[PDB]
Amino acid sequence: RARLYAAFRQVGEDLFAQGLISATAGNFSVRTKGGFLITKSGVQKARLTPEDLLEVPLEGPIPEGASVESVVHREVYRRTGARALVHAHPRVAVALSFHLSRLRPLDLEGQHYLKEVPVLAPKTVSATEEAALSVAEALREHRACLLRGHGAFAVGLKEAPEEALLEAYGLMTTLEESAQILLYHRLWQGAGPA
Amino acid sequence: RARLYAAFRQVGEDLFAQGLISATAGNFSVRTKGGFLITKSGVQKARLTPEDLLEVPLEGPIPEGASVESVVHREVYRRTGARALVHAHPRVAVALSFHLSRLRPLDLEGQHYLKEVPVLAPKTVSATEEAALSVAEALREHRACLLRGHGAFAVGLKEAPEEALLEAYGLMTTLEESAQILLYHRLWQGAGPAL
Amino acid sequence: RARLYAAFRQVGEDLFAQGLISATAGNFSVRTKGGFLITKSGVQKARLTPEDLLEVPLEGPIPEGASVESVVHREVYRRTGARALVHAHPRVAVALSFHLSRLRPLDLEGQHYLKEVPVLAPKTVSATEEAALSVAEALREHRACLLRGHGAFAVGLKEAPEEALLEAYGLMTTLEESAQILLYHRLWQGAGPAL
Amino acid sequence: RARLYAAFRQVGEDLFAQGLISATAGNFSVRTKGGFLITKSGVQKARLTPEDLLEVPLEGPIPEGASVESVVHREVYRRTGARALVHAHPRVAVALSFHLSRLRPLDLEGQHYLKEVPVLAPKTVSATEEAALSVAEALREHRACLLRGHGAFAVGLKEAPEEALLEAYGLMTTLEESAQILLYHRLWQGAGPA
Amino acid sequence: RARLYAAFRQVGEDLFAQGLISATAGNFSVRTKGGFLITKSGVQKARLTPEDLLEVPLEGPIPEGASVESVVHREVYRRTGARALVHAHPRVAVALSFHLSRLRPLDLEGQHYLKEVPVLAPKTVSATEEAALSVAEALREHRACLLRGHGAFAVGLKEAPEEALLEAYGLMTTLEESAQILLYHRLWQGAGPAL
Amino acid sequence: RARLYAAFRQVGEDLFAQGLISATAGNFSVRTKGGFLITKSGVQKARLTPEDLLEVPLEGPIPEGASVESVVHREVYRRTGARALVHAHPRVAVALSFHLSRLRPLDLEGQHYLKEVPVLAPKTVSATEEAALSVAEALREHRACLLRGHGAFAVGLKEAPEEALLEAYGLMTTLEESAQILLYHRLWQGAGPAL
Amino acid sequence: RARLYAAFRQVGEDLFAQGLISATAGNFSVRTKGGFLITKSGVQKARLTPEDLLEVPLEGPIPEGASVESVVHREVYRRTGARALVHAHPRVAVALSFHLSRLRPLDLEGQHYLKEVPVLAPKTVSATEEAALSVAEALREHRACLLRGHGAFAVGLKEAPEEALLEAYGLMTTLEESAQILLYHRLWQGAGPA
Amino acid sequence: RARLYAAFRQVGEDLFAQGLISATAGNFSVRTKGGFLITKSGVQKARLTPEDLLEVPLEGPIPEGASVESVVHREVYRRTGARALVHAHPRVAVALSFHLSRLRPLDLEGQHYLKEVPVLAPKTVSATEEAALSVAEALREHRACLLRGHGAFAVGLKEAPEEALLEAYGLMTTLEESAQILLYHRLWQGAGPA
Ligand SMILES: [Cl-]
Ligand SMILES: [Cl-]
Ligand SMILES: [Cl-]
Ligand SMILES: [Cl-]
Ligand SMILES: [Cl-]
Ligand SMILES: [Cl-]
Ligand SMILES: [Cl-]
Ligand SMILES: [Cl-]
Ligand SMILES: [Cl-]
Ligand SMILES: [Cl-]
Ligand SMILES: [Cl-]
Ligand SMILES: [Cl-]
Ligand SMILES: [Cl-]
Repeated sequence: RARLYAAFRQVGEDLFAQGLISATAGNFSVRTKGGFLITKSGVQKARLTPEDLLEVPLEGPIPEGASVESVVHREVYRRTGARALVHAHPRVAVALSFHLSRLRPLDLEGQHYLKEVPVLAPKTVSATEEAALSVAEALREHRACLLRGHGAFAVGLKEAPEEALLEAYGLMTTLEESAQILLYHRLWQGAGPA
Repeated sequence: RARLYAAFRQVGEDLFAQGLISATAGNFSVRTKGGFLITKSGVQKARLTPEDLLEVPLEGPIPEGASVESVVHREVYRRTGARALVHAHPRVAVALSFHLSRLRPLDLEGQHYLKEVPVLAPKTVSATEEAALSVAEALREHRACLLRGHGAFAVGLKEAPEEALLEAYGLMTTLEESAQILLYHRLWQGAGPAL
Repeated sequence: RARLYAAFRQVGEDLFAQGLISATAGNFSVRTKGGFLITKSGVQKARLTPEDLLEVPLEGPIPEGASVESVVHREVYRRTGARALVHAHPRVAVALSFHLSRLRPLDLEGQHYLKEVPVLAPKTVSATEEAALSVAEALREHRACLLRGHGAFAVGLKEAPEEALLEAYGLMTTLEESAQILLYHRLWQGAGPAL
Repeated sequence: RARLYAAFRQVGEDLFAQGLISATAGNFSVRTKGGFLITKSGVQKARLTPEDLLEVPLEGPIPEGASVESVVHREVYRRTGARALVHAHPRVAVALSFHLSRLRPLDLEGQHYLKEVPVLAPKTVSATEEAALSVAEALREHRACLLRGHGAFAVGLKEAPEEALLEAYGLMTTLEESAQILLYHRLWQGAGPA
Repeated sequence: RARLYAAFRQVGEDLFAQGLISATAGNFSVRTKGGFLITKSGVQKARLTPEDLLEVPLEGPIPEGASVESVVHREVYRRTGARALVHAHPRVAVALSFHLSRLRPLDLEGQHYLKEVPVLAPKTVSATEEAALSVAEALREHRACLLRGHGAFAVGLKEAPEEALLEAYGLMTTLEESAQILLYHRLWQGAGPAL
Repeated sequence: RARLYAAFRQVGEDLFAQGLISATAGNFSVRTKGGFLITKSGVQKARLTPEDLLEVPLEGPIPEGASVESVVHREVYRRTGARALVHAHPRVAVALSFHLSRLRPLDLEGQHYLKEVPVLAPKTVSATEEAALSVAEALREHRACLLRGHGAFAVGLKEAPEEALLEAYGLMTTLEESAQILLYHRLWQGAGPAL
Repeated sequence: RARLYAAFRQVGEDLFAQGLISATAGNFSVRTKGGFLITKSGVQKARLTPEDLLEVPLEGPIPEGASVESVVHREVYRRTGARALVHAHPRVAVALSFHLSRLRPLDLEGQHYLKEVPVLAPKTVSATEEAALSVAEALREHRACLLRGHGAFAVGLKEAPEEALLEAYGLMTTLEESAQILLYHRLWQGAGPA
Repeated sequence: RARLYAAFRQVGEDLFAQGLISATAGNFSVRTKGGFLITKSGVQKARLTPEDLLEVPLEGPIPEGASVESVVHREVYRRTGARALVHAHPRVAVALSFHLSRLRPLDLEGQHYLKEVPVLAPKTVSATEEAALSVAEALREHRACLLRGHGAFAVGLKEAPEEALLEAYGLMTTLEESAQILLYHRLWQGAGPA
């Protein structure tokens, strides 16, 4: 438990530090024996405490106080073999999500780890079964996905929960980095010839 | 769920019994909060089991194993207020589809529930966005439509999914009954005068 | 009650199986001490349940939920000695109804049980006192009648309600069989000579 | 029990006094835990004794000695939420029943409490399942109803049986009063101009 | 007994399902040591119960409640070696009976099992010794026959009563299938040429 | 075994219900390691029991009691890669078989699954090596074929025997549906113009 | 038992004395609680002993030694309310059976007790289910019946077995007497005018 | 057991001595209470020991070490009333099997005991359910059968296992003898006239 809480605390701290989340935006979880452990709603992710996490069953009503995206996390664990999930709001990737149907990284790291990131535009993108189903089906075949104008989800598959969470965290940072590289590459080209 | 499963099971059994479908022909679905629930590809609809149905999102990858016509169902739900959809192969209606641009029932039930059934004749009519787009646009203004040489689609609009499905099923049976009445009416007339 | 329910259940299952009704088409009733017991509106007759039937008085408000044709059944019971009534939609008979003023069976069974089936063509034929009055007056002299483009009504006269209902059901099946025989007889003749 | 018997005695006395019943005509009841308590057949309603009342179940054979209209009362309790029922023979209302399909009061009291009174003309109007079904269905939507050439039924809905009975009694007196007002209004008009 | 009852039950269910009988139309029997076992009058053959069958002697009073066609069955057993008899009302075959003096199948199954089906046109065709005698004499040389405008009779000859009944039932279904094939063949030809 | 038996049972029940077979008409089989499993002669296919099936080797004596068409099934398995075979008697398709040298579906399902159905007209068509050889050679290039005046054969190719059988069954139903559509299309056209 | 045996002995003695049976021809029985008691096969009916009678159940194999017509008696008890049955061979009635489809007595006794006697001609007339069914159905509506060229059956309906047997015996003697009267009447007429 | 082993040893010795088998070719068995006792795979049949035999059930997996043709023997016992089975490789009969669809002996012994020997040519002729079904169905109507290019099977029907085995052995030797006679008869004729 101590180490696992540490992984959550670390991911929250690093996501905030890199500008992938701020304030209360974003949420993350890991698959547990009973279901999944997720961050509570409205808490400061960059400064998490053990009491800021709650276990949610894959079946039944969602405990009050859980992240509003719990319905989405639950569906992903139900339909995929995900071991951890990170939801964040990569700014550049989100901006690019209005312009692309899929994000294809130009860089090696992104091509290797993400391959291609689909951009989903369901009527509702947050805290709905609609959003949940769309995200869950996309992550059945992709490690990450973008919700147009909202944010992104990244999946961890490693056996150890702490490692799966750090894995999902890494994919999320790789996504924003790939989005930034795509933007810089395009702006440089657009500013030429020169 | 059990009740909704029952509705799918019953619709499949009844369509089969009435000769509107056989083997793995046809498919049906209902709108859900997540998107829509539809019959899987290649299953015997007259003998459906819960595992024979799957949910498909309106946005995102269409799950593997879903009905080959899922693209059409999805588009109908995207563009219309349909709460349920039934795709079947009413034999007489399909035969008449080669000869009409629209089917206008002679019987009261058909005139009341269907009014007029347009016949669409796109390049492709199955698993294609051609059919998908044409069918969806058509169902925005009509409760049912015919795809020349393929089959027909009927929509249910009631709030309860099971009721919407039964409503769609009812329109499909009304369609084939109206087509048969049209055929019988024409053949009787064609075989006369007979004093 | 169970036995009478059984009769309603069986009549619905058999009419459906024979293609005389589908979905929520048609309705049937039996005369009771209080008035009459009839199928509710919008139920699947091929799969009736006891809660799907309700009693209606000959005098007073027609209970909500009762068959939309209850006005017609009520009038028939008011004006005739009918003990049971079946309203169905025999497809071939309905197709022929547009072409005949009366259907005269060629087969012995039809000539014996039906004799002659008048075709009524009122402005309205469903849930209307038009149909109600015409149908009731017609059934005062005939065991069955056809409503042009809508369907047909057949009456049962036996004392036991379940037997009256089965009798009515039998006349309805005899009617569609006689209509089909008429059609087949005409089409065979029309396709000849063929030496 | 004492108070309830008092309500029955009072209603019988007041109905007789006002000429709504005489001799053995009429009958009344209240819904009870076991079914309903009704006046026995052929007794003098204006001078009831506790032994003149009997409880009848909503299911099964009707106890011998019960009012001949018990079958009607039973059906009303079965099909409606009636808590009490009064059957009487308002003379003017009955006379008007041959001429109207429905009685619509001109007076405020009648319009407010009765609204409109349907006139029913089933083949049989007394002690039959036919009469019972007709009356029961009418009282599902109306507080009172007239049986052409026979009499009228009025329903009480209050929780307390004594109060429901006094309520049904009041509606019955309101019906005859409204019928009398309709008659007087018509006769005055018919006798003019003058 | 149970097994024989089963055969009667199954024959009734299958004839009904195939549209060869409905309500109380038709009847069937098997030869027994005492005479023959036949369906009672007015029962729903598609839903037979053991109490719905009764034994009739070849000589003596025909028990009350026995099928109205018992006179015909009795005569067939008296004059032929029939081990079972099925009387049904194949609709297309009956329609063709008004137009043919004999029905000659075009299909192999029909040519093999039926060969030729004579059409009898007596003054009376039901419950009459007219029909009784004509039918019996006809079945002495043919496995099945048609009574113009009434129905048809098919005989079973196997030793086991249940097998004889199933054999008779099979010939009856073969007869209507052959009649339908004849009709379809003629209508297709009649609607041409169509280049 | 139970599952495979189920598939045979279901195929028989469904073919019967759809009017493609009746009594003891038709037969079906699946390829096995030893040769093939087929329905016995004279059994009611709509009501099959495990004891109603028997295995036949491709080389050696055909067991007594095996379907009379076993010679044909055997030859098909010998000469083709068929994994299952269904022989039925689709009435409209058989009627059309007298008029066509090949049946070409107008409907999409038929064009996709059948493409073209050749009509074979050998001297003999049942239990004969004539039919056996012609049918087998035909099924080497087509998924189904018609034997003029007899019936039709449809092949299943999937690896799982139960799936191959259901596939064959599906092609058989598609064949009769395509034949009916052809007939209806022609009769409607033939009865016109009708302004 | 003693009295009942007496009835059997008496009927056998009187049937023989009157020439309705001789030797071992004929047989008779009475309905018993367990089934029926019938004469054994091949015994001298005119000189019966208690050991010459055996009880047969209405269900199951027929005891060996029972009359060959037991199958017929059994069917009659099964299908009719017969309480006793007598099978005999009235000579004149049998002779007339070749010429008539039914025997209608000219005499009062015969018309009253027999009314009309049907003549049955099933392929087999003795010891077969065929004969049994024919006889049983005829006796459902008639008190006696003739089997062409074989003999006749007569039914007793009285409650007491001894009385039912004497009743069947009386009907049998009435049948032969009526047949004799019919013959004498015809011969006298045929020999005239004179 | 001793005597039965003796029968197996003897049959192996005599089959080898007469050239019907050599090395490890061939196999034989007898029906037992539990199933059948057959020679193990790859053993020297001409020099069998009790440990060279194993019992195989008619149901379930085939014990490892059993003859590769056990599947065939099993099917024969399942489908026929065979009490013993001998599989051998009669050289002349095998040579003739490429030329005939059936072997019909010219000699009395062969005609009497074999009558006619069908030649089977299934795609696979050894250790397959295909071979098993073909052989089993042929032996339902014949005492022996030839598998084109492979060898032959002969059935014993006697009650005693030892006798049934010696019976199958005799039929096998009769088959090769009949094949040799057919060959010699043909060669003599072909070498003439002379
Ligand atoms: Cl939601
Ligand atoms: Cl910038
Ligand atoms: Cl820029
Ligand atoms: Cl036509
Ligand atoms: Cl009553
Ligand atoms: Cl006054
Ligand atoms: Cl006045
Ligand atoms: Cl017998
Ligand atoms: Cl004399
Ligand atoms: Cl004389
Ligand atoms: Cl294998
Ligand atoms: Cl040599
Ligand atoms: Cl040589």
